[PDB]
Amino acid sequence: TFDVGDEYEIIETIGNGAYGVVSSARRRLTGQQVAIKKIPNAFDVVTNAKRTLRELKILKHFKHDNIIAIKDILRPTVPYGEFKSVYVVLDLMESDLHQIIHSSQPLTLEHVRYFLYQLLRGLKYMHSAQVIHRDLKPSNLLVNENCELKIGDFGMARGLCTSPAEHQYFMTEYVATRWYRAPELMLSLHEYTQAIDLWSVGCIFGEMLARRQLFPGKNYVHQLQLIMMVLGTPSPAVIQAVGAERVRAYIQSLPPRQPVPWETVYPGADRQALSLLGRMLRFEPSARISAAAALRHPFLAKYHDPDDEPDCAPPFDFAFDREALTRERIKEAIVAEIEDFHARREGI
Ligand SMILES: Cc1ncc(-c2nc(Nc3ccc(C(=O)NCCN4CCCCC4)cc3)ncc2F)n1C(C)C
Repeated sequence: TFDVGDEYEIIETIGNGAYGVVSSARRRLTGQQVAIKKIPNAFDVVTNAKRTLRELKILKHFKHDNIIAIKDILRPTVPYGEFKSVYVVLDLMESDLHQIIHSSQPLTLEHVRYFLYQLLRGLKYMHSAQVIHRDLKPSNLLVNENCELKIGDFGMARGLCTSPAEHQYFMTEYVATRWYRAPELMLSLHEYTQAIDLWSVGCIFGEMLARRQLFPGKNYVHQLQLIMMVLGTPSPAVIQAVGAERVRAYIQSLPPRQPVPWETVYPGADRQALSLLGRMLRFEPSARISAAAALRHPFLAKYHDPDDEPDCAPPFDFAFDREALTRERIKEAIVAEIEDFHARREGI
């Protein structure tokens, strides 16, 4: 509960989605503000329970100012068999970047520069841990009243190798969100690295520059059409790496098209901004700038400090996730993460 005689007081609901319900709250004894995420009926759906487990493990591993942090995870208050809803206490973030972009709030070039900086700073750290987010978009980038940006929602994250047991190994065109989905996922190019995230970053960057989505495709083919209208026809090497014959045949059926310069896509936009944008939005994963190299780009020189943009050591281990687990075994694993959270706090 959250009554006068409990640790937390609920203020108001700030988010309702597939993740559960996020509320603003205060620690009653101190007045300190936090977010509390309720994950209702957390063990009912296997897919959802697996997302919960991998987020708990990843967020416990990370300690970085541009990644959402777990402050507490509430222990069960009922017998083990009746425990059904998980409560996670996190940094309070009043808004997301989607809200900000698509509102009457100011979003000057300097806002874009500062938000992009923070996003990339978080990514350098996450990517050095061998974690790919795979669902970066403005609604997963949280922004607080101090103008601090933190990356959230690690339910779709994976490492540098995913298991053949799960459907997303083969059905890569369904990974995450259409408008931000990297060409390698759309086309099954069999090259799945941290570059996935840099594509999404490019889309987010463009979206901040114009305050409208860069590639808002209505379906699979239309999404590819919109991307090719700017990037041009993909190379013979990329076309040959397309997993599916129909997709490869469809791309070959279209007439040749050269790239449109980013200066034409975004008239009058900042030169250095467009320079960096062009380094992110490439068909070839290996052609894209890394998060680390992006932080060294002239566009971000204002905020860049190589003494204060850390990597993460040791790297994150996804071994736990490749295991074929039942509902009850996943529940046990989640309860163990809660126990371990508190056991580690007792031993510091
Ligand atoms: C998955 C997750 N786990 C923990 C958190 C988390 N979230 C917040 N704050 C939030 C959460 C949601 C909203 C919101 O829904 N705003 C309305 C507009 N929104 C526009 C984009 C489409 C969705 C609707 C605002 C602030 N603070 C701390 C946290 F740890 N999250 C977030 C990313 C939802």
